[PDB]
Amino acid sequence: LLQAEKDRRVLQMLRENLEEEATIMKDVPGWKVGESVFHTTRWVTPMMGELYGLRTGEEILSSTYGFIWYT
Amino acid sequence: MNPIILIIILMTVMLGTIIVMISTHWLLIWIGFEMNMLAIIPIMMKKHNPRATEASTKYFLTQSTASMLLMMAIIINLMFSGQWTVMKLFNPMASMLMTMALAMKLGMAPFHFWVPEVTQGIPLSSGLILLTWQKLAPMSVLYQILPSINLDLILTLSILSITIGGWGGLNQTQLRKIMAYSSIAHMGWMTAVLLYNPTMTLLNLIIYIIMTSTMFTLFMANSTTTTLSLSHTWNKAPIMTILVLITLLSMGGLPPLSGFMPKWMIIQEMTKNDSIILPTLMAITALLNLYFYMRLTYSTALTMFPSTNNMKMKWQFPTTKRMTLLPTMTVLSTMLLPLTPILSILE
Amino acid sequence: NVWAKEPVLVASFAIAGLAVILPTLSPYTKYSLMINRATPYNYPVPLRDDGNMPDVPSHPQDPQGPSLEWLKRL
Amino acid sequence: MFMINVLTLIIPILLAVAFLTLVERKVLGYMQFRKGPNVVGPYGLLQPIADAIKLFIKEPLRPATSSISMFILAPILALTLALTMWIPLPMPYPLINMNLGVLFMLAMSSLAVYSILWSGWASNSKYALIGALRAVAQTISYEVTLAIILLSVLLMNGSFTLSTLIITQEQVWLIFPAWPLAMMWFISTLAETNRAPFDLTAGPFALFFMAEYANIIMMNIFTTTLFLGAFHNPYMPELYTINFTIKSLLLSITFLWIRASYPRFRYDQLMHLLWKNFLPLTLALCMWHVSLPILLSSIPPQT
Amino acid sequence: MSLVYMNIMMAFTVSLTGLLMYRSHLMSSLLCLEGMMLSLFILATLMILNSHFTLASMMPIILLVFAACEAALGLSLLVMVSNTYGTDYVQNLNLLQC
Amino acid sequence: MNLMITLLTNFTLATLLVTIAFWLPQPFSMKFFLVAITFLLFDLEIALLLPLPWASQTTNLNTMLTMALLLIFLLAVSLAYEWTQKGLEW
Amino acid sequence: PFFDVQKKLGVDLDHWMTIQSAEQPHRIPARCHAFEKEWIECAHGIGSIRAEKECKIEFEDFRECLLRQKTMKRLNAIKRQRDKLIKEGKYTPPPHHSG
Amino acid sequence: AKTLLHQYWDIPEGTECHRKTYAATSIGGASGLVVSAYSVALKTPTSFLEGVARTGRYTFTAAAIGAIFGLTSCISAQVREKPDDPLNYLIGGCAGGLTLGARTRSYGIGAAACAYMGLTAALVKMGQLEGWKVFAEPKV
Amino acid sequence: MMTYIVFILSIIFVMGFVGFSSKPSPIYGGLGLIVSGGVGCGIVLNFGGSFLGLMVFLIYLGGMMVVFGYTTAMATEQYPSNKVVLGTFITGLLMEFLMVYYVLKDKEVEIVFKFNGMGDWVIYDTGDSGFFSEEAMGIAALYSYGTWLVIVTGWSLLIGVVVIMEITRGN
Amino acid sequence: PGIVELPSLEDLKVQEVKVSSSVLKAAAHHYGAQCDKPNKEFMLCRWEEKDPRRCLEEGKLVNQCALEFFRQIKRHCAEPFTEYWTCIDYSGLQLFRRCRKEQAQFDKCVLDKLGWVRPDLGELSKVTKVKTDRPLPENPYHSRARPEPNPEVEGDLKPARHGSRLFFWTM
Repeated sequence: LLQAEKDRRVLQMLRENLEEEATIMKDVPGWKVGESVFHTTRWVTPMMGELYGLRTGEEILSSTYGFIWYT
Repeated sequence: MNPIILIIILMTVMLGTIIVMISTHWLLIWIGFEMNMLAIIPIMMKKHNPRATEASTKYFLTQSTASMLLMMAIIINLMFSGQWTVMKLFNPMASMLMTMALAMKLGMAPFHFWVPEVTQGIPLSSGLILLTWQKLAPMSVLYQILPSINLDLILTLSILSITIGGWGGLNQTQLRKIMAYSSIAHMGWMTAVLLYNPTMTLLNLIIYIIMTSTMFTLFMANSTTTTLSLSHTWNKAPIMTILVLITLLSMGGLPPLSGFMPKWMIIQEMTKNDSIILPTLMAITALLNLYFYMRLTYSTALTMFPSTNNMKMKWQFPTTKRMTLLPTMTVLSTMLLPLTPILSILE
Repeated sequence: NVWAKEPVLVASFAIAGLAVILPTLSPYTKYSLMINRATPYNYPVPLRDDGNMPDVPSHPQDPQGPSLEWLKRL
Repeated sequence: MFMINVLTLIIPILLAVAFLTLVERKVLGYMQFRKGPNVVGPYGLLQPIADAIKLFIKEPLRPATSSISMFILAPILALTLALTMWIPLPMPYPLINMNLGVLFMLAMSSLAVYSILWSGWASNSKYALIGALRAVAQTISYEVTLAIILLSVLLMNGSFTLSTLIITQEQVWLIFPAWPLAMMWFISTLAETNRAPFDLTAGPFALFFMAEYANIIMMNIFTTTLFLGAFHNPYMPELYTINFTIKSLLLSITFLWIRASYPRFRYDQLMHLLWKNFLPLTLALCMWHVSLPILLSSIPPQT
Repeated sequence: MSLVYMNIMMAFTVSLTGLLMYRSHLMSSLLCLEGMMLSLFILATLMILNSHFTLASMMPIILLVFAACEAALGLSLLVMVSNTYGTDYVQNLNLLQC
Repeated sequence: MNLMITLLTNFTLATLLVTIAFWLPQPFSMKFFLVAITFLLFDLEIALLLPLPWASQTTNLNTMLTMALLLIFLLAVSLAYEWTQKGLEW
Repeated sequence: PFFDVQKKLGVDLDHWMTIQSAEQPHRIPARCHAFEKEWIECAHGIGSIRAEKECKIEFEDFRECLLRQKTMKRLNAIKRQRDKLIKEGKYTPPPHHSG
Repeated sequence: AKTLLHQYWDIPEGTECHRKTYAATSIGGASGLVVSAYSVALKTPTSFLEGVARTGRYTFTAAAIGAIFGLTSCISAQVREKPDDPLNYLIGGCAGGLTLGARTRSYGIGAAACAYMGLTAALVKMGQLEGWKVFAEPKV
Repeated sequence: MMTYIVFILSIIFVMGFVGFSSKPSPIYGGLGLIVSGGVGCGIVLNFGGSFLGLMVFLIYLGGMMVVFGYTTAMATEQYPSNKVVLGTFITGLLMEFLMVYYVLKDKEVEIVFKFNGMGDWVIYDTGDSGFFSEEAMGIAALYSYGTWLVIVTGWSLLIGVVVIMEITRGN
Repeated sequence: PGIVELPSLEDLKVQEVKVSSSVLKAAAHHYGAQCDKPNKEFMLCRWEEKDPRRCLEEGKLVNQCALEFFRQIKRHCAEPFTEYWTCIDYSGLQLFRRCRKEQAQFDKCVLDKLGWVRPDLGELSKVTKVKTDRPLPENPYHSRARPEPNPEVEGDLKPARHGSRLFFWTM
């Protein structure tokens, strides 16, 4: 159950982040819109700056370093 | 000293060198170098003069910073493609630092300043074992890690080692400093051919270890530190003189004699590669590192210095020194010219 | 004979000798290995159905597989 | 609320230390035929308040030291260790639930060794340096033994979490599966806190004194936690707080009572004693506590 | 690239230069060698924590214990140097000249 | 950073205590060195020993028992060696 | 000389420490497991020169798995362009929980 | 170093002059800084200003040798107009030897340096002309 | 009290290494190394961070600088600032702030690398079920599979004991 | 290189089982007994094909099995289940030995009115076969073929042609 919820949540963050990229970078030259940097077309787990990126402080500090200095 | 403690520490030197040889993991190579250090320090200070104290201090500082720079290179190797495999490296920077750490560890002309000073103030057994095993142990590592080295590193270290080990030696009359300068020159020779065909380097390692064993055995047979003592041992025994002649000229490397075979085969598999000015420069420096051998010979056996008496007294007593294994290594070290096709014994 | 001179040494050697020898004779080290083995840290991953396997039961209530019944009987 | 927890944990340690001074003076007094301090007020409590505030009033000897900044830096370190070092020790629910706290205990004791060494260097001339150097040696002689005994006593408990300890000491106290190991541990706690029978024979003596007695109360709290403790019922933990405080009080009284009646040791006798009597026996208890749970088929459920 | 690695390698090179140049005492040189040791410890440990290279996590504690007994041998040599002289200076070593 | 908050409060309150305590009233021996490196090497072997209660839960217990006894037995060999070779005596 | 006592006496004293993707005690993977399996099987029985110049694709793919170099480069370029257009002031961003 | 030797041999010989002599002065300054670094690392000049004086002396001498070397190379290229013969760098090496003898203020040092530097500079042009590899094949 | 706190602790780490790479009296050197080791412990605990930084805290900051101060006490005296030490400290702080400024207001400053200049919350796990704080069971596996390693480690330390007693006048 | 193919939000919107986590732990055994039968199909889909965005429909199916299970346990007995999870809730980390008698009460409720005998120890273990609909895939790592095998040099050796073929000493 937790695995299914986590899969839906991370695909939700990926779709949100790529839509926000495709809106925000429509003026720079070059910039292929959503190409993964890797060559082999496989599902890779992202680097936790693509899931919790551009969030400004609260959720990223409670997410990456939350458990590390929680108690 | 206790003999149990000495045999155990010899077993640890053997264990550390075998762990350097066999282990496919980088940590165990570093542990082997460190255990070699920790065991080789009480081989020095076998006496209790401050000579051995300062010598083991200088050796420990250079040895330790070599070990830590090697660990630096390995942690950079894992900063890049990360696995503990003895193989091709993944960085010119990590390979650069690794060759410099093994040049500090080995004995090489930008880092060779500790070798004559550490050999001046130690007994001859400690000098023999440190020269043999400390020139043995990093050569296995370099033989392993050859395929990812910039040749400018190895070749500049080799050329500079042969010329500085040559140019030092003309002014020094201590026997240990002469042998140390000869060691720096031969390790330059054994470093130069590493990226071309390392079978030559390991065969030259075998030959040089046999030569150093014969040399320090013939100086264990008589407690001599200067050439004047060598003239007195001319007076007290004649066979030592002709063996100093043949073995010092075998260090010189003349074609009827066995020390020419490591030079000649190196020039063979060096000039089947199309560098020619580098072989002729190296071999002119091989002409250079023979004069201190030659004046050593002229001191010992071919001129006759005046001698102090009480050799009159010493002629009653036998030469009852024990030799570890002198004659086998002697005639293996001199008469190994016509066994040229024993190159293939190695690989 | 030595029990009067250095008694803490002899007591230490006795308890050390039993701490070395005493783990050999045991009806319990097999129980140690079974209990230490039977703790699932990881997920029990399933397998593809039919390589014509007349074993490995599908419902976890089915006792066809090797269950554990020496646990509740101590 | 977190800084409120901080204040309620680190404000009453001064009251605890000063009232410990009156407790140990009255206990030594009744070990002797003495009353007192009882003339100054009701049973002498404002008398430790008064001599604490007097020693803060009383004018310091002018240095006459070297490296005044280091003379600052040593007792501030001792007292900040004594302040920071009651955190994971559970009065019923501890301040910070840690994955590992007992290695942190031993490391902070090693920092106290640093503070003693720095005070001994920065204090005065050569003889104070030699005396404090021997004191650092007889303090450092026991972080081998006490950490080894700690390892042996919680090998029967699996994890370093100390809440699994406060659980798994419910059935019997751990004094029963290791009585000699615990007794040697208590001797090593006397060595860590450095009181008689372990010898000693400057400024601020108040802060040196403060760090030592907070170290005493800390080691006895960790003694009570490490070896015993009754059952913990949630939604009424004041029962466990009362029983914890009572047994820590009784063991602190027993600690000072062991100080009260024995001569100090000779220094080489102390080193001879520690090494050639405790250290093979601690190793033997370690190896027997290694070989036991593989024979009782009971390794601890290391979560 | 985890930009912290830049400053840690810079601090490594600062510790290396502090190991090399020193004028007064050998003790500060051996202490900067200990600092260089700790630098390699920290860098390898941060990498093994970040990469989840979980099996061969022997490296930090084993590098620690081995280079610590190296420092112990160095302390024995420095105590012997301080025994055979009045001080343990970088100078008063002008016997055994190259 | 919450235990860093506790650390900061302890350090600042201690500095308040020290500044109120200060600004309101206004050769050697070889035998010392054996104990130092003796502590150092035995504390390093303690550093080896102490992750043993992490390790009790595995499916290969005989080798762990054997090598743990080997480590403590080696520590005992070192202690008995310096004991028999008059290492710490007076 | 790299000897082969390791293979002759047969006891793998060191091969478990050596790479990732060995037998971890609790069976958990590393960060770049599948990339290592493909790179090791790509360069397994190959002569270490055409292994250098043929498996370079998956090797650089594994390197940017292990360090995530161009990925952080692209993320930094995203944040710099986001910073210059928020300095411009167009579309005060609802990437933080809002619309 | 690498970039300035590459830009030295990239200029044809040829008269694209005084760019070559500027590159030769940079060669001399780099080599003098090398020798001055080793000398200050192995002397303790006592004091620091004496060490700066020694470094300035060594660097200016090496830069002057390289400068007059490149200048007479350019003049030989303008006069003889043969880009192949090593006699031009024989003149160059002997000129560098005479400048070294002038800046040490001696005679036999200058003559021996004339001979050695002339032979080596002729060998440098000659080995670049035929093509003799830098340090290695390194293949077989 | 913000996001780049591992970076800030790295900067104080380099501050400490400069502070005793300026070659002070060795007791000031030991003080600086204790400060550097404490903030390195802070860094490695901030990368999560279970055991290893609390392990180095006992050894170096628990039993190595103690022996270093012990040997500073028994061997040297340093009985009574200088322009050399203060000049090296100012040049080290200059190198520090120069690198920090030229990285923070740019992409990258390289010795030979490619340092992406931003905070190191990247990279980390995506909140997976680790359940044992990986390093804990990692060093727990040091005894099951670690046959050769602890044998040669203990043998090296035993030989270190006999080395120390021989050099300090065996027997 | 190539674009990613990430699915749509209108497919990525299923109502979660938005219970809290302590009650989700407190009802876990009978959640694993009766339900969690078709999600081993889901987990086998995940471990064979390691692509979330490929096996999400079975995620929808385990979502609706969990929601149907919670509907069934809500509308029937027990209401003492509420008292049981708030009994297991506030006791720190959840030991099941903390709240045991109300676990027995809830077990007697579900046993009498509905069934569902409690899954015994150790029956939430024991690696298990399971049947699916779609077949197993080839190449779960999207990877090319092995580039070039090594031609092995094989056969019994002839004697050495003229000795070493070095300079001299032929044969």
